[PDB]
Amino acid sequence: GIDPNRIVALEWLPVELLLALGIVPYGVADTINYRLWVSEPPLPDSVIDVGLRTEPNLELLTEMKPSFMVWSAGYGPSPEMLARIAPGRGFNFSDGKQPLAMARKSLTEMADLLNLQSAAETHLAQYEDFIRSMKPRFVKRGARPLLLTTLIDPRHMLVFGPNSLFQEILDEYGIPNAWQGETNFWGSTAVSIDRLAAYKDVDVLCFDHDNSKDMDALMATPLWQAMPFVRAGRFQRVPAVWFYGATLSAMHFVRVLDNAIG
Repeated sequence: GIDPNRIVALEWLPVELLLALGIVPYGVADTINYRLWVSEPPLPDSVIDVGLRTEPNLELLTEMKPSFMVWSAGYGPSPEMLARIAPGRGFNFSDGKQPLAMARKSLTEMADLLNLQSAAETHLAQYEDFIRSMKPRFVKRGARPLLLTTLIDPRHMLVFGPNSLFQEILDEYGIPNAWQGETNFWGSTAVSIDRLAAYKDVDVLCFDHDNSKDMDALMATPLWQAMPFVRAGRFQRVPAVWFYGATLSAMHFVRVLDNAIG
């Protein structure tokens, strides 16, 4: 990916890989929603918005002449088509089981392409040290399971399972994941609100994403007010954290997790 000042990121996973290595993306797809869902690593104003991750402005990309383009494997435009625009590389979010293990491989992969091998090691070290250092902030709690969720719309809640980005973190902190049901490759699944009522005694965190009107609707239903974990006083709304990112999203999760139940 030769010129490090002309890299265009078409998905938020590799944006995060670039930022962790100190690169300032030349262009990034959907900067508007990035602010609502990822929020962290804010993107400098210089960054050029190249459209939706699913329908990027191909005209713009062509005019921009990126030195390299990065995206997420299995997501968005055809990689065969993108490769026709400029040199590029697709990155894997997971192997279907451990997203963070993949995140560490992707970071190394990206760094080798950009010859930032040292920057990647320093970061990976900062990452592993941070996760370990926070461990004692969750020694107090027991084995009460934790349910990680986010509201898609009043009728569907996403729940993050065993193969989600957050699992390795929960595992390291000795926090059982309340969700042991099915999940997609990305580590989540959408469930109707009633399915959440099955969780009598658990702590629940719900990541916000500028959806107060939606949350308001949900919390106004008799079902939500009847929710056992709600009445138990175990429900908490927390700030947005990208669930399909890498090491930066993982550390962002720990800070949010800390503030919520640390």
